[PDB]
Amino acid sequence: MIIATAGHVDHGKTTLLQAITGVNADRLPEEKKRGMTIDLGYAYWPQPDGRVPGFIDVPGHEKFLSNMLAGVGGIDHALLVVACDDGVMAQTREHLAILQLTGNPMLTVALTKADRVDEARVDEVERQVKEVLREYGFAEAKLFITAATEGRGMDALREHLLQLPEREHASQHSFRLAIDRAFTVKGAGLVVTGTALSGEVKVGDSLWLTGVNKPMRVRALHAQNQPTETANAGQRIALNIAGDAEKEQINRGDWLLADVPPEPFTRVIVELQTHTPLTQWQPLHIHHAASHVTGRVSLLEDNLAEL
Amino acid sequence: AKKVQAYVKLQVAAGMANPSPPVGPALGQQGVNIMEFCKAFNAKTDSIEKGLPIPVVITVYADRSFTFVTKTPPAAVLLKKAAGIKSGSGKPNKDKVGKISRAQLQEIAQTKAADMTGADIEAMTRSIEGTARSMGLVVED
Amino acid sequence: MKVRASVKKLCRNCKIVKRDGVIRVICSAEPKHKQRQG
RNA sequence: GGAAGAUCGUCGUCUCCGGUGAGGCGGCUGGACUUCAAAUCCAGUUGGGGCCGCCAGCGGUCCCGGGCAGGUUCGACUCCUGUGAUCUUCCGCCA
RNA sequence: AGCCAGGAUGUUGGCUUAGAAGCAGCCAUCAUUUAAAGAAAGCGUAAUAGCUCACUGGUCGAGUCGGCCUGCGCGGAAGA
Ligand SMILES: Nc1nc2c(ncn2[C@@H]2O[C@H](COP(=O)(O)OP(=O)(O)NP(=O)(O)O)[C@@H](O)[C@H]2O)c(=O)[nH]1
Ligand SMILES: [Mg+2]
Ligand SMILES: [Zn+2]
Repeated sequence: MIIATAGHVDHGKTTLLQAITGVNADRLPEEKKRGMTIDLGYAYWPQPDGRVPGFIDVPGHEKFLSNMLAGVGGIDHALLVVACDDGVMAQTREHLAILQLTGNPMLTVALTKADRVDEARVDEVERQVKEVLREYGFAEAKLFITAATEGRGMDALREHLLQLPEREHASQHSFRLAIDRAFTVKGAGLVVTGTALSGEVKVGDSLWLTGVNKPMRVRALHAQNQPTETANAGQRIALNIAGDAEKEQINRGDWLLADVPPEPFTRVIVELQTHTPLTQWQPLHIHHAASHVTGRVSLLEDNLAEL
Repeated sequence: AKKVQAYVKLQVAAGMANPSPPVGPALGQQGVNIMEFCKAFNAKTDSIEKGLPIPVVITVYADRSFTFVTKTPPAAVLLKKAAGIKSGSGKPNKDKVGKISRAQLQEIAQTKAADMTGADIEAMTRSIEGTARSMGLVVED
Repeated sequence: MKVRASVKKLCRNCKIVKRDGVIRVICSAEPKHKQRQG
């Protein structure tokens, strides 16, 4: 039950994650030095039940957005934290628009700073969120008002957490993995961690690393802080792989997949959904899961476009 | 339609609807619809000839539009295009720009006579001609 | 404020005033014109 | 990835420039051009784009071009904010 | 002298056009509506808005405007 946390910066998203999981999202000294979530951090909630829900905390900053885009690949569920103090923030509305465009099956709104505000502000912000959901075309959403420092809404949140589907995947799909963080551990090589879009993998499997264009044997893997001999799509996957590839050629947003791709294409057609119409042949940022690109859009019939 | 707010007699040539480089935002600073300065802007434009820089009165209000009335073509350029010689001097005593006769400008100016001040027709006549003679042209007398 | 020995009027709002026996110039709208001891 | 920095013309280097873009310098391609050179200029680096007739293998349309976008501002390569890109240095990459 | 009000229109005015429109200037060096209206004496601004002023009215009620000769004083005038 992977739930990625998103929302405007410093509205308690880390406090919520320490409340549920107690994981320390910080890894780099700088984010420790600066106290903000400058870049993505992960939490996991292991249970006797044997499922481990995945938690991805992300910066709400636009310059840092390229990393959040690295984290939005493969989400099963999205939780947008909203502090009750100011209500929904503009960054939050931006993230909501980005989820509506990405076609995320469901999302939860979690209201924070509830203890500091009077209950009247609680109901008011609750109304405002329920109105905004209709604005974005959102269907079901379960609003939870909680002071995460107090643990107020935890029990109400639990039922929802168990409700969240894990995506099933058909056995017949070409294996596809989105690389995220490549960091060697002193033991056993590279171990690169990334979300698996489709397929299963095992240590004996050979993979094909894109952008380095090399086959790579899997040394080992951890499903979600859960070492195992095999890994299925729909979770973040630490993946330890061998092969001639080295970190200098490795890049975030490189694909690991079963068979050599035909070489990348610049031109592409895309269906458009937009809050307002785009204009022909104009420069813009293309943002894909773990991929930054710059390109010019062109208009074809109506909500059809050429990148 | 309401008390004084915006209007002054100023505009560019009638061929440029909502000019951007001399003006652009400056015309949109208040609440008149831009359409008045493009679509209704051509009303007096092609009514006579394209690109007559007639100043127009537009008292911008918050209450939809303001009455359109592009009135008096400026005398300065009118004494260029009507005389036919666009060139001049700017050196009134030091050179004589040229010469026209009473028959042209004194007849031309009467179209503005309803708006122009004067005690009699000739009060306007010498008033324009004292300006026109001071344009460096020595009109026939 | 400047102690220059010739404090000629500079703007219409400048006006001479004798304070503590020394004359001053104060241009109400334009502080820079303020002068001393003409 | 992050912080900060340099650069991103219209052939390159520089002076730049807020009044409408220009100039100094340079390499090369030739013409005027000599026995070759050298020099002088001229001519030129012709740029791209959505779209068009197209494969026309090209050529036009209109539009644009100081990387691109945005705002001033009355007017921007000119101011500035961004945006990336390349580039410099440094912070850490902890299943 | 205050107080209360005005202090135009053809005025983005010929050249010279970022734009100089009373507001460097080419040149404004007219005249006219009436009280004159400076094709403008200040500022505002790219120049117009904006306010002013000269200037022409109204309230007010007895003295008032700006110079010349001037005699005497003030600043300029800091050392052990
Ligand atoms: N009163 C109250 N304050 C809270 C609560 N939870 C968090 N906060 C406030 O939020 C601060 C911590 O915010 P944090 O969780 O680090 O922010 P973040 O949204 O995860 N950062 P990023 O958006 O970059 O990922 C605390 O200092 C605290 O003041 C709460 O339950 N009650
Ligand atoms: Mg955080
Ligand atoms: Zn003065």
